[PDB]
Amino acid sequence: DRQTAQAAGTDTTITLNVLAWLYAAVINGDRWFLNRFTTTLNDFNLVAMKYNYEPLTQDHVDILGPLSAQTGIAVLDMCAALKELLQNGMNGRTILGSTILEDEFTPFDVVRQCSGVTFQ
Repeated sequence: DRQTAQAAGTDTTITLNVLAWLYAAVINGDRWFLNRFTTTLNDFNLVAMKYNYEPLTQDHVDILGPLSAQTGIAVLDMCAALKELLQNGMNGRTILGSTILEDEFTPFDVVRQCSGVTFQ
């Protein structure tokens, strides 16, 4: 079954937005899943695509740039954190009090969410 998802020109998880939502958790005060490794961009993609995700790129990396800068976590480190959550499926710990990997937040939206009386 599946393997080659996204044949519908659609259907893939927005990998960018899951990484943004992980940064949103770090911002909010919920960083337990963070790691010390910096996985390869393409090796990350090879894991990610197995779970119905889009391939990440240098362009996607650049869009996370502000969040990465704000938190001090490189995108390749956030990739490695996300690799753990893929392999474990979240394991049972929540992130942002949610029980699933959410993808509804673009990096810019998470940036904007920082405007809680500071700006940025």
